[PDB]
Amino acid sequence: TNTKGKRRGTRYMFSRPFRKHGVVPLATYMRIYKKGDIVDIKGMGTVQKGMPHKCYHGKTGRVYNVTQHAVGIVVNKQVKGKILAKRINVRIEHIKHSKSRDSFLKRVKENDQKKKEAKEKGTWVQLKRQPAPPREAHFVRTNGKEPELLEPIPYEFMA
Amino acid sequence: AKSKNHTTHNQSRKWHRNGIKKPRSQRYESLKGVDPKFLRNMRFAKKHNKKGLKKMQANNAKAMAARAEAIKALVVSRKLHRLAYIAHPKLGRRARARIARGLR
Amino acid sequence: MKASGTLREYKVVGRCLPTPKCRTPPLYRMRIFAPNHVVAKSRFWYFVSQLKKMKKSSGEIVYCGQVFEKSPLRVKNFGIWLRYDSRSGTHNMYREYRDLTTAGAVTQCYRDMGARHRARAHSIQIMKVEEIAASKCRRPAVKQFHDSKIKFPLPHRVLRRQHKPRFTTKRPNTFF
Amino acid sequence: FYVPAEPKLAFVIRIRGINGVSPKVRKVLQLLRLRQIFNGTFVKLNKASINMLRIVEPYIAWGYPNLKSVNELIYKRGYGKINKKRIALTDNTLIARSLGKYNIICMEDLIHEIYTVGKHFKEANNFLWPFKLSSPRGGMKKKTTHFVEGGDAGNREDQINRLIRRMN
RNA sequence: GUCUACGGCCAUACCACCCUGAACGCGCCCGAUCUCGUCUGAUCUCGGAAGCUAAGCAGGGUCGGGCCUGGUUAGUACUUGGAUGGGAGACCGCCUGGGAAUACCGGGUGCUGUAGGCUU
RNA sequence: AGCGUUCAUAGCGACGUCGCUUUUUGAUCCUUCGAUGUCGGCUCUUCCUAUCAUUGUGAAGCAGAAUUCACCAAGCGUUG
RNA sequence: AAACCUCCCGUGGAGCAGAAGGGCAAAAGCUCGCUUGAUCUUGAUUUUCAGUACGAAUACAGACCGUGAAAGCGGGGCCU
RNA sequence: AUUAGAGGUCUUGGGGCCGAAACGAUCUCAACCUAUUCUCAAACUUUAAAUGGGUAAGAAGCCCGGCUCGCUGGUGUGGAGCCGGGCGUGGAAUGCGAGUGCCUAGUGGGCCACUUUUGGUAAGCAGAACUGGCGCUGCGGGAUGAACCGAACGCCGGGUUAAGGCGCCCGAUGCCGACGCUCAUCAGACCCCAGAAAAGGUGUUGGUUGAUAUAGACAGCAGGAUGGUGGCCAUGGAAGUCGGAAUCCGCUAAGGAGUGUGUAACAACUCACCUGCCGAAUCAACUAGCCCUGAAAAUGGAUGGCGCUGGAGCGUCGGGCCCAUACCCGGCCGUCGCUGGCAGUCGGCAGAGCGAGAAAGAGAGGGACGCUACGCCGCGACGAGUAGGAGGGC
Repeated sequence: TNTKGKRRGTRYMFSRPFRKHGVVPLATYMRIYKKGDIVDIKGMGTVQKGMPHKCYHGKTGRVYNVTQHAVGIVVNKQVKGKILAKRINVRIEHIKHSKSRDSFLKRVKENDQKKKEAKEKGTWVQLKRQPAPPREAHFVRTNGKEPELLEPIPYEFMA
Repeated sequence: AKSKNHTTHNQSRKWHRNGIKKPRSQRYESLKGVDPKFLRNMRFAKKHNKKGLKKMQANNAKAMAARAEAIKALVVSRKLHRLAYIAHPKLGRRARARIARGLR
Repeated sequence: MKASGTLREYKVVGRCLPTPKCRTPPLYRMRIFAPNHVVAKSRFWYFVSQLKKMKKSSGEIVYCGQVFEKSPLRVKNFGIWLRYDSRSGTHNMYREYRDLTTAGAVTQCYRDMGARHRARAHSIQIMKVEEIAASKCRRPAVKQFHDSKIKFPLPHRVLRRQHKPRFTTKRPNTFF
Repeated sequence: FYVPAEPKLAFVIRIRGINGVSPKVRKVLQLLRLRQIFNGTFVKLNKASINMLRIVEPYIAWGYPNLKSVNELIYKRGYGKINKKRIALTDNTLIARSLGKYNIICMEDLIHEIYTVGKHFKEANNFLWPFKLSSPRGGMKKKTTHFVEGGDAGNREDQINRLIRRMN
């Protein structure tokens, strides 16, 4: 049976990308994290302190506590047929701001914009997203040229 | 007298009988695990919230009055819709009365 | 594609969807021999995906029409170029037939390719159908019908309707 | 060339049984309300719904329903879900009692909202109980393989009408 | 246009070689009394301003290497789902969707924030 | 490829490679532990052919004799 | 051929107690200086997990200190 | 890890070679370096999928205003917590009533298959991953069958199908079925599946490629088959006929200073080559279908059997037809749901109603049955079951 070591099987997960070793870019450190911020976890091997366990690399949670160097996150971990919202303390280097929530936050603005707008105009403007509809009926112009013929090429042994 | 060592064969089916339910979401989540220095001060902010109560209701009374004088300073074919107007039970009563004189 | 029933010839023309980069892509036309036009459209995308980097998700059919025979009352000699697959390697063949319709000659080929080489219809890529003049044919089984005075009997007339008088009295006659 | 508008409406029929079916396929099939074999339903097409049909294409046989096919289905096999009870649409008051808040007060209103996929297709289509068609009189070509390869499953675009005339 | 100080992204910025650099600036450079430190005022620290763009640095150049970004490779390899498909097998074809990577061939060669100069 | 004076294949046949058989041994552990009597010989019947002899034939580096290779073939023999 | 001195090239091809993997270049290496955060004390959390312990570990908080001009860093060993 | 040649320099070395000797030269042979080149990696990797794993898609959200703090501080700074107010097109599709707590049995030997996969020569072997099955489960089909294919089951009538089939057993082709392929003195005959390979065929059927051919093909049957010359270097002697340097033209439709068999050389002949007839594809090398060889086991023997060869075989395909407990319509039983309806049997003290798409008032100034309400009644949907649990038993 396998071992139960903490960093087991993380040969590539915690490795640095190619030609991206060395000192850590300082913009990661100067990045604010409020409470309730959606945050995705990605362990970095350069900093061995406060690394998340390998079962959270790639998961996304929300911040609930902010200390000097680390943040507390509430992540959902699936454990044999039940989900557990459990708390981890990970140091900033293994942390990114999730851009999954922002496209909703952006969409809220135009919804709040196009509501106060076109209200006094009265024009009812669609707000909900709709799936890609079946494309409309159109005309395809073949001005001049006529569609060139396609025929399967004959086989010829490559090797 | 060996035996099977380990398997997860039927497990995924067992897990989904009663569903894999996400943890119970709830607003006002607990404050266990928060930085004690931050929590200690946060409890002081609540301990003295009543100190500014008279300031609150006084600034709130004028704030409802502010908008009080504000709003008071301001304050597919016609054939089918014609029949739908007659066929309406309440607002068609005066409409389907010519019909009473129609057979007469 | 199952060569079910008699095949029909469809003219399918399609193109890539217009992108902001290329506003009007060029049109692409094919001659598909298929049972119905639904399998013709799928068999169209099979070939286009081989010659072009196009798929059904990035393209559209601008016209799915069936092309009729311009002379269904004239015996014609058809040349067919195939690309079938054997149990070991693939081959190009040139087969000749003698029919009234191109669609009838093609279905005559699928049955013949299935009988001679046990090749099933999904392994055949018919690539060119040319109706050739009688002087330019090659296969002799077709060339022997190019005779202004062709004449032959029907020697051994196999009895059909051999079950109507299931228990008859006289022996049947096989000479007429 | 005139490229017609690709269709907005599809009629889906479950052609395979309920024994030994994948968990992902089984979940989608009940999101389409197709729990019995030969159960039918209408589906408005879009990027979201079509990709659900691609998951269960070995189990269904869908296409683009004709106007006459919508008529016969609603009239002969049309049952409404009133108070979670499969009740036969015998008179218009049954429809107006439930679909009146969308100006659907007759069978024609319901057929029009179904055929020309309307602003209230969802409520109208969810009002209909899944159509319980009979087995196809005349047989099937082959239940196990796709329509294009000589079978019966998959998208048989406009040929779904011939299949409805036999199942209905 | 351009530089200095501090930066962000961290090669489109690197590397090799060649050319040109007004003004300010950065430097080289001149010294060892004091501060400080060495086997050695070379480095480090300190005090200066005679000389110089030689070098650094900046800019440009090279059918440049690299890097970045495309094309091609290629609907190929692989692959989700499907069949009472083929084959003795090894394996292969089709249906339904997704879809790469070299070689080879192009284009590109740092953007930029704050503060302060110079070209008055 | 060679051996066979000569001559690849009369008879052989290296380096390789494709199979068959279950009269060898293994591998496995399916059946039987509220028991299927576990070695040989003796006795006796039947079957198989991968044929030693005998019948009928083909081939030899078969003169004869003897002996080899192969074919149809298990009828009948195969001992003290 | 290898002692020591000097210059040049040198992205790590070395070193970091040990197995291996990861990580590291004005350092996590090497050399010095000063040191004892390898100390005292609550809870929380992670890992194995039943989501129990032990072990190990991560973030804090309260002290007492070390070091450095300082920001800081340190409650053992770069991480497993 | 690894194959091969190239171009380099003494960067060094190995025997030397003219060097006493000398990076001076000399051929070198090696390593070495620079460009290439063949072949790979579960414990290598710059790149890098498909399938997949998170999170988000609002009211617990956004937007203003004000207080609290011992936390944080150039700065009512930063953050958090509090109040108050305003915003509803409920902010992707589809589907669906959810949430939650007790008590709790049995089980804790598993097995099989598609795909992925480890050990092993392999196994109806051992071990995993994913899903579905069997176990717990009948039914139609595969002759037979725990697991394959179809399909899951209350008791029945009618209809229709699935997977399979339709010579007879045996329901259905007793179709004027379509087009071919194949002869087997071992034919062949349907997922799982129950038996064969390399190699080979002048069996037959197609294809591919390359050559000759109406300035006339290939077979067959016949005739010319020489002139310079009996060639130059050659041998006692070879004249085209033993060996090797050489290897042209006239006469011509053609004949080489020569392909086998023999003499000391000769004579002769054939051959390459050319005309006459026959009069049209001949020749070669491959390739793939069916069939055949390869192909040997023990009781007698199995495409399920009989048998089948203008198939009852193989391939491609049509119509038609047959039937499952599946699907549709109908009847009946039960369960579940509507937490459905019924006290209104409101009678000369009478007035016979609440099925009606649309928030709410038939508002005042002599007459069957029924309702053990623990009863009676109406709609829908549904029904497998071992271990186990519970309920109801007129």
